[PDB]
Amino acid sequence: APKVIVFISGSCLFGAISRSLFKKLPIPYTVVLLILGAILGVVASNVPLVEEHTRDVAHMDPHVLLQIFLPVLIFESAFAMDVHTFMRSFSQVCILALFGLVVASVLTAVLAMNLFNYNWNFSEAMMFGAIMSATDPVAVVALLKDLGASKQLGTIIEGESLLNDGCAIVIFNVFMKMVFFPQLTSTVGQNVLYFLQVAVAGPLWGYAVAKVTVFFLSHIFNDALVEITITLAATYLTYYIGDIWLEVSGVLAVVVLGLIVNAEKTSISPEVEVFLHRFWEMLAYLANTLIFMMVGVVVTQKALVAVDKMDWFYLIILYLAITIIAGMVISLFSPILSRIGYGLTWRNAVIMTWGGLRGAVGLALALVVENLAGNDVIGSKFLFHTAGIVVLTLVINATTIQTLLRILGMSDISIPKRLAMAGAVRRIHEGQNRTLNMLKSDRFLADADWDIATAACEISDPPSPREFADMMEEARLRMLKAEKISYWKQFEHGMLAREALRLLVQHAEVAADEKDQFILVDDLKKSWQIKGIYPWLKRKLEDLISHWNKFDAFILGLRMLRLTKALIPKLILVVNGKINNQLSLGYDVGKGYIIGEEEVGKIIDRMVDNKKILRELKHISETGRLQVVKELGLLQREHPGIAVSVKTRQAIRTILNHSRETIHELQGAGLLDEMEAHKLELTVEIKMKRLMNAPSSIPPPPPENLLKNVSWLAGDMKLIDFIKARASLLHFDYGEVIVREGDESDGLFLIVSGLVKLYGKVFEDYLTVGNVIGEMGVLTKKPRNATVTCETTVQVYFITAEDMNIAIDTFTLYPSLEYRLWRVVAIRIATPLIMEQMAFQGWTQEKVKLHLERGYLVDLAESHFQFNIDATLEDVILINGTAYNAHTREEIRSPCLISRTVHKLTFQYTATEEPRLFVVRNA
Amino acid sequence: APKVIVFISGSCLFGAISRSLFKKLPIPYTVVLLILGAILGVVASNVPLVEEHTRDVAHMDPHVLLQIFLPVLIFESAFAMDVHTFMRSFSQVCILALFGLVVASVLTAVLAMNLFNYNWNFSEAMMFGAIMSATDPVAVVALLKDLGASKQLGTIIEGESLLNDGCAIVIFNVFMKMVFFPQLTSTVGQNVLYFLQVAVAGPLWGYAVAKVTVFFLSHIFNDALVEITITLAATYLTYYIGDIWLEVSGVLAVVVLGLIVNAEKTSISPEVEVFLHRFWEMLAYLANTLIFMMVGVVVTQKALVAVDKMDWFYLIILYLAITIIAGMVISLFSPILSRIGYGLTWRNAVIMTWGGLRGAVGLALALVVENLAGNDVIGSKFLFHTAGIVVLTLVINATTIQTLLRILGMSDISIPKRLAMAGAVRRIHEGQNRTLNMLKSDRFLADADWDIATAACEISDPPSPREFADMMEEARLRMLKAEKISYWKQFEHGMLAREALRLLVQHAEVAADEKDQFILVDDLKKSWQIKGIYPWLKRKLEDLISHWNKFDAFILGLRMLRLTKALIPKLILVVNGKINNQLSLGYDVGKGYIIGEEEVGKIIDRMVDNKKILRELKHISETGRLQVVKELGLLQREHPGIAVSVKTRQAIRTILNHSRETIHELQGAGLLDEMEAHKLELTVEIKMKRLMNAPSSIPPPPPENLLKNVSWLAGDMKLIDFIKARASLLHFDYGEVIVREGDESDGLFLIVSGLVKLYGKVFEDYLTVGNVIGEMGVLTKKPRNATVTCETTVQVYFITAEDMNIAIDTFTLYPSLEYRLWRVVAIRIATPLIMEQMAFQGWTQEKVKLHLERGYLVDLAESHFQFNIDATLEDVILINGTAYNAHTREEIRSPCLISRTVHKLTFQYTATEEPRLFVVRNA
Repeated sequence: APKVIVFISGSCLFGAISRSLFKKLPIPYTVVLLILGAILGVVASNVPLVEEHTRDVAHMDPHVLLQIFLPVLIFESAFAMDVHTFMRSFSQVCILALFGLVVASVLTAVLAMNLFNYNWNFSEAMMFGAIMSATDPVAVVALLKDLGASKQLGTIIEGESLLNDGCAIVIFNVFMKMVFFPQLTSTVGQNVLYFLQVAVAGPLWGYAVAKVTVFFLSHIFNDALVEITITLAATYLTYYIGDIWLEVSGVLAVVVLGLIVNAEKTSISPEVEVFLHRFWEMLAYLANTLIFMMVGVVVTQKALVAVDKMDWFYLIILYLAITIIAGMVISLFSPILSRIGYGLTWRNAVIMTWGGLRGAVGLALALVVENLAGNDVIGSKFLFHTAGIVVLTLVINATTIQTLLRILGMSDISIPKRLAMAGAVRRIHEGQNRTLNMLKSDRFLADADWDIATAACEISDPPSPREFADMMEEARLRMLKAEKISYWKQFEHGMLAREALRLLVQHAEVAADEKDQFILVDDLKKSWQIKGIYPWLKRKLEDLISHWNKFDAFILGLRMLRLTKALIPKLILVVNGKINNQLSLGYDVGKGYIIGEEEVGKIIDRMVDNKKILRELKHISETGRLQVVKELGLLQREHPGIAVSVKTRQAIRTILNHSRETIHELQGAGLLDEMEAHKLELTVEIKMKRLMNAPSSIPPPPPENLLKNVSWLAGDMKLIDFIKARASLLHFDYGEVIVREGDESDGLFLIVSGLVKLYGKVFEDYLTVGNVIGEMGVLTKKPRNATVTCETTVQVYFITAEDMNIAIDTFTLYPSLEYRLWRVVAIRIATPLIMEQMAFQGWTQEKVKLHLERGYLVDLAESHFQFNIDATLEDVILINGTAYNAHTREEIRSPCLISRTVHKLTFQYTATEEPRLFVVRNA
Repeated sequence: APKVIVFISGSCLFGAISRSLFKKLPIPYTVVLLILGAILGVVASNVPLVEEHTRDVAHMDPHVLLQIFLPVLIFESAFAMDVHTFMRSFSQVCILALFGLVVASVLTAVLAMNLFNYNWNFSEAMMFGAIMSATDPVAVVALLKDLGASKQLGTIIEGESLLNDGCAIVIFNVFMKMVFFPQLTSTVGQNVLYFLQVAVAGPLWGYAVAKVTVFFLSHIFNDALVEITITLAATYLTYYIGDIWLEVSGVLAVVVLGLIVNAEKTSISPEVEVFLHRFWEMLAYLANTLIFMMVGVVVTQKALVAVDKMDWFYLIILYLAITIIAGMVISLFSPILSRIGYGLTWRNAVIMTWGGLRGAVGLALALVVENLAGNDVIGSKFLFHTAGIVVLTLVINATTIQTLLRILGMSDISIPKRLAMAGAVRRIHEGQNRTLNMLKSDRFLADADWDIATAACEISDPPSPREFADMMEEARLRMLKAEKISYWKQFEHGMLAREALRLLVQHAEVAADEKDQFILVDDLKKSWQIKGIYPWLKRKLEDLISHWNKFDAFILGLRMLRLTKALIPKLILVVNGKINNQLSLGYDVGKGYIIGEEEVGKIIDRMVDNKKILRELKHISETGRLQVVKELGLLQREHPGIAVSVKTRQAIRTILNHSRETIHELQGAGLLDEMEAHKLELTVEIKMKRLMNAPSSIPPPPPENLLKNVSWLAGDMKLIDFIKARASLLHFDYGEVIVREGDESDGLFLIVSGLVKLYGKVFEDYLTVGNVIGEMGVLTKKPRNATVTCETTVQVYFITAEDMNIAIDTFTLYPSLEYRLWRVVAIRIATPLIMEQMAFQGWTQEKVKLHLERGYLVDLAESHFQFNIDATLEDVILINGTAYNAHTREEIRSPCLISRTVHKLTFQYTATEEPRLFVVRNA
C-alpha cells in the first residue's frame, strides 16, 4: 500500500517553517525547500524506512504533473493578475511575448545542440528550450510590491511571464509528443489543423463557457455559496472538456476563463472574489511546495550520480547565455514597440531582462521528461540543468535586483511621499499625545504602569533665473501632489471609478517624471476618443439592415436562419454596451479632471512666491480645462442617448453612495443596530446591482421635459403651465452671436440643444443642454456682461424679462419664484468664496455644496436692515447689498465672505441693491 | 469504468436552481432536491443509459458515508456556532442534551419494538432510535435569524442539536457494530474501556492538538496562507488519528478542535477565520445536496417496492410520537434546570420541542444501514421511514414554526425598533432629497432623465395612577433604549468587548420584557465574582509549593520528574491568565455600565414631565452606580496585580483604537494613499497583537511612582523633586474620618492605597488608588465641603497647602503649576455642563473629553477684564468669577455654560474670585 500522509504533511510543515524564517532575508524561501529535499534524498538512499515513506510521492506518474499540478499553477497565475491593466496593452504585449518566447526558445535549442557534448537532435533541443523559458510572475511581483518599484512595470512583467508560460507549455507538449511517442505521425495538414485548434478553438471555448456562467450568475442575488460552487464547477468542466481533447495545451482555455472571471465585478460579489482568490492561492502554494520537495529529492537521489565537471561548466555557460539572449532580444525588439506606440524605456528594459526568475513550471516539465525517459541519461541531464538554473537564478537575481533597483532609482524616495508620511506621523503623534493626556486624568485608569503606555507611543516610518526654474519645478511638483490628493479624495467619496483613478494617477506620475510637463489634453483624449471605431460602423450597419419575409417564405435545416432575426436586436444592444463602456470612463476622467483642476488652481494661487510662475500655471491649467470642457460638450452633441444613460448612471451612483454614507454615520452614532444597518445596506446593494443592469441607451427627452424639469420651476403645476404658456423657441446657426456685452436684460435663456460659448469680463466658458444663461440680468436688472456665440447649431428656449416679472408678481407663496432664483444665484456665486477662504484639508466640491444646501437665504426685512450676528451659524455670505458696521465703521460690498469676527452690521436701502444674504446655520 | 462527473455536476446545478427558486417560499429547498431525486429514480429504472450514469454514485460504499460525509457535516455544524455562547451555558446544556437524547432514543426504540408488526430485537430498535434522534441546527437557526426571533434561543437550539448529533452517531456506531458484525464480541470490561476511550481520550486528543497548533500559529504574523494550510493539515491529522482508532466515534475529537479554533481570535487573523468558515460551509453544502439526491434516487428505486399501507400508518404514528416524546421530555426536564439555575420558559420550551428538524445525518445513517443490510427488508424499511420523517418534518414544522412564532409573540414588532427604523428612514429620505436637490442644479448632470433618479428614492422598511404606571413603564422602556444606544456607541468606539456588549444587551432586554424591573446590580455581580474560585486556591497552593532539590538528588525513568520543577512556574502563569480572563470582562461590564449611567442621567430628566418618576429613576440608577463602583473598588483592593495588568491593557487598547481612527480620518481626507494607510494599519495591528501577548500579571508600582506620575506633576524634575521633599505619608484604619465638612483647606490629598468614601452636600462617591481630593479647596482657599471616611485601611500622601502655595510661587514658567491645576479642575467641572446642554445624538464621554482637551484656559489679564466673543470658538465655559454684560445687564455666576448668543462681557475684580474661563477654539 502506497504511503503518502507523512510526506505531504511534512512538506506542508517545512513550507510553513521556511516561509516564516525567510521573511526578512533577501533570497526566496523556496530554495530552502529544495535544500531540505536534498537532505531527504541522501537519508532515503541509506535508511530503507525513509525510502519506503518517500518513494511513493517522490517518483510520481508524469500524468499527475501534466494534469493536476500544471493546470492549477497556470490558472492561479492567470487569476491573480489584474486583467484590466493587462487589457490596455493586451495585443501588443501578446505579440511581443509570443515572438520573444519563440526566438529565445529557438536560440537556446540551437545552443543546446551545438555547445554541449551530448548527442541531442532538434526535437530534443526545443524541448530543452521550452523547459528553460517558463519564468515566474509571483516572485518578481512580490519583490516589486515589497520595495514598491512600480505598478506598470509589475503588471507588464506579470503579463509577459504568463504568456511565456502558456506558449512554453504548448511547445513542450508538441515536442514531447514528437520525441517520446515517435509512432504518432502527422502530416502538414494535421499539424496546421492542430495548431488552429490550439490557438482558436481553445480560448473560444473558454470564453463561451465563461460568458454563459456569468449570464447564469447574473440571475442570483445575495447568495455566496451558489456563486462559489457554480464558478468552481464551471472551472472544472472547462478544464475537463479542454483536456480530453487538446491534452495539456487545453490549459489555455481555463486561462482565458480566469481572465473573464477576473474582469466582471457586477454579477459576482466581492466576498466571492476574495474567497476564490484565496482558494486558488492556497492550491498553488501546495502544488509549488510539493514540486520543489520532489525535485530536490529526485535530483539528489539519482540525478547527481551521472554528472561530470563539464556539466557544471555547461551549466554556468547556459546561465550566462539565457540572460544574454533575453537582453539581446529585448534590446532588439524595443525600437519596434516604441514605433508601434508602446512605451518601453531602457531602464524598464534592463530591469525586465534581469527579472526573469525560473519557477516551478520548468521543474514540473523537467520531472515529466525524467519520468518518461526511464533509464536513459537524458532525463538526468534535463533535471540537473533545470534545477541548476532554478537555484542559480533564485540565488543571484532575486538579490541583485534590489541592487539594480536602488542604483537606477526605479523607486526613489519621493519628497512628496516623504512629506505625506511626515505629516501623517506628526498627526498620529499629536493624537496619541492627546489621548494619553486625556487618559492620565481619568477616574479609573489612574494606577496602571504608564511606562508601557508611553512606550506604546513609538511610531516611526523609514533670485537667479535658474532659481526661478527651480521654483517653477517645485511649484509643478506641488501642483501634481495637489492633483493626486484631489483624485484620491474624489475616489474615496464615490465619484471616480477605479480604472479612471488609475488612469489619472498614471498621467500624474508620468507628468511628474516628464521634463517640466503637465497633464496633456492631447494625451487625455485617448480616454474618450475610442468612441469612433468599428462598433459605430457596425451599429450603423445593424440598424440599417420586406426582403426578410420573402427570405423566410423561401426557407419554408435552414429554418434556424429565422433565429437570425431573433439575433438582430441583441447584437445591437451588445454593441451599445461597448460604446457605453467607452463613454462612461471618458466622463469619469474628463469631469473628474475638471473638478481636480479647480482645486489645484486655488492651491498654487496661495503658495507660489513669484507672480509670474503662478500666472503662467493658471493660464495653462485654465486653457487645458477649457479644452477638456469643449471636447466633452462636442462628445455630448455627437452621441445623445449614451450620454444621457451614463449621466443617469452617475447620478444614481452618487445618490446611492451618499445614502450608504448616511447609513454608516447613523450606525456609528448608535441609533442603528448591526441588523438594521446590514439589512438597509443589503437593500442599497440590491438597488446598486439593479442599476448596473440598466439599459445602456436611453431616448433623448423632448425639450418640453427639459423646460418642465428646471431646478426652480418644479414644485407646482401653475408655474410650469404659465412658463409653457409664455416660452418661445429660437433656432440659431453656426457663427451667430445671440446677445452682446452691455446689452440690457432682454430675458432669460435656456440651452435645450447644442453647445454655446460665453466669453467676456477675459473669462470664458462653454455651456451645454440644461444650462441657464442670464439669471442675474433678469433678477437685478443689470445689463448682461458676457457675449454668447453659437459654437454649433443651437436651439434655445427664450423667456422674456417682462413675462418673468409678471410671473414673479403673480406667485407670492413661501417658495417664491424670486426667492428660489435668488437662492440659486446665491449658492452659485458663494461657492468660490468658500473655496478660496476655507481651503483646508478635507473639503471637496460635493461636501461644500451639501453644506451650502443646508443653509438658506435670510430675509432682512424682519431685522430692520440690521442683521444679528451669532456664533451658532458656521458661515454667512453677503450676496447682494452693502453692509456697514458702526463699530470701526467697516464698509463691505457684495460679493464678499465676511470674517467670523464681524459683529452686528446695518444696511442702507437703495434702489439698486436690495439687501440679500446667505447663511449656513449649524444643526 | 465508473462514471461520476454527470451526477455530481447535475446535482450541483440542481442545488443552485432549487436554492434560488425557494428563497421566498416557506418550505426549505432541500425537499425539492429529494423530489428531483425521486424523478431520477423512475427514469433510471426504465432507460439503461440513465441507470448506467447514476448507479455508480447512487449506490456508494457505506464507508464513504461513514468516513467522508459525516465528519464533514458534524465538523461544520460544530464550527459554525459561537463557542463562547455555548460555553456560557455548557453546564446545563451538556447534561440536558445528552440525557434527553438517551431518554428519547430508548423510548423510540421501545416503541419500534412494540408498535410495529416487524420482528425486531433490541439492538436494531436502538439503531432505529439513534437514527431518528439526529436533528439539524442549520435550518432552525436560519429560520430563527430570518424572522429575528431571538439570538439566545437560536444558539441554545444549535448547541443542543450538535450534542444530539454527536451522541446519536456514537450510539448508532455501537449498535451497528452489534448488529451487522455479530462476531465482534466484548465483555463488560471491554465495553467500559471503549466507553472511557470514546468519552475521555477523544476530546482530550482533539484539545491537545488544537492547543499545540494554536501555540504554533502564535509565532506567525502577517501570513495568511501558512495559517490556513496549518489549520487544514491539523484538522485532517486529528481526524485521521481519531478515525483509525475510534472509528466513526472519533468525530468527537475534531468537533472539540473546531470549538477551540472558534474561540481563539488573537493568533488567527479575521481573514483566515472568514476563509475557513466559508470553506467548511461550501464543503457541507456539497455533502448535503449529494446526500439528499442519493436518498431520493435510492428511496424511489428500491425502497418503495416493498411498502404496504400499514407502513404509511406506522409512519404517521411515528411522526406524532417523536414530537410527543420530545415535548414530554422537555416539560419533565424543565423543573430540574430551573432549580439548578437555568432559564427555560414554557414558550421557549414549546418552540424548542417543535423546532426539531431532521436533516442529512439521519439520512446518511439510514443509507449506511441500507447498504450494509443487502437484500433484507430491514434496509428498505429503515430508509423509507427515515425519508418519510424527514419530508414530513420539513413540510410541516418548517412552515408552522412561523405561525407559532407569530402567535406566541417571540419576535413582536418592538416600538423601540419601530422608532429607530422610522428615524433612520426619515434621515435617509432627507439626505436623498438634499443630494437630489444638489445634483439637479449641477453644471454637467443637467440632461439625465430625472424620473429614474426620483424613482431611486423609493426606500421603505416594514393623570390617573394607572396612567402614571403606564407612563413610568414607557419611561423605563425609553431609559433602557438609551442604555442600549449608549452600549452600542461605546462598542463602536472601541471601548467594550463583544462579550461585554452581548452581556449588557442581554441584561437590557431581560429588564425590558420582565415586569417593571431594571438592570440589577445583584444580577450584574456574576460578571466579576467568578474571581474567587478554585483557580485562586490552586494559585495559592502553587506559589506555596530545598525539598525539590533533595528529591532530585535522591532520584540521581524518574529523572524526568525534574521537569516537574520546569512545570512549576508555567501552570502558575496559566492560572494567572484564567484570572485575567475573568477580571477583564468584569471591568468591561462594570466601567461600561457606569458610563452608560452617565448618559441616562443627562437624558431622562429632560424627558419626563412628572418630577416623581424621574426622581425615583435617578435615585435607583444612582444607588446602582454607587454599588457598582464600590464593588469595583473592593475588587481592585482584593487583587492588585491583575487589576493593574487589565488597566494597562485597556489603556493600550484605547490608544491603538484612537490611532486607527486617526489613520482612517487621514486616509479619507486624501492625504494618505492606500499603501501608506495599509502599512501603518499593519504596524498598528502588529502592536495590538503584541499587546494581546502581554503578561497577565504586573507587580504593583510603589507609592513613589504614583506620586511621581501625577497628571500635572510630570514635565520637570524640579517639581517632582520638591514635591517628594515635602510629601508626608499618612496611615488610617477602618472607620476613621480624615476631614469633615466645613473644615479649612489644610492641603491636597493623594490616595495611593485603599478605598475611601467621600460624602457631603446628599452626593457621595468612592475613590481609589490614584485619585486626588481637594484641588478646589487648595486653589480657591474655600473651606472643604465633603467629608471623607475610610472604607478600609488606607495609606495617603498628604501635602500641606502652605507648601503648595510656596511651590506655586516658586515655579512661574509657561506651564505653571497653578495653570495646570486650574485647567484640570476646569475640565473636570466643565464636562457635566456640556453633557447637560449638548445632549445630542453622537457625543460620548471620550469625544467630549478630547474636545475639551483641544481647548485651553484663557487668561483675562490681557483682555482687561473684558472678554471678546467670537464665532470661531465652539464653546466657552465660565469656571471662576462673575460675568456682567452691559447689554441687557446680564449677570452670570460661576459655574455656567453661557449660550452661544452671549456677546462681549466685562468682569469686576474681587478678592474671592479671580476671573478664569475655558474656551474650545476650532481647528
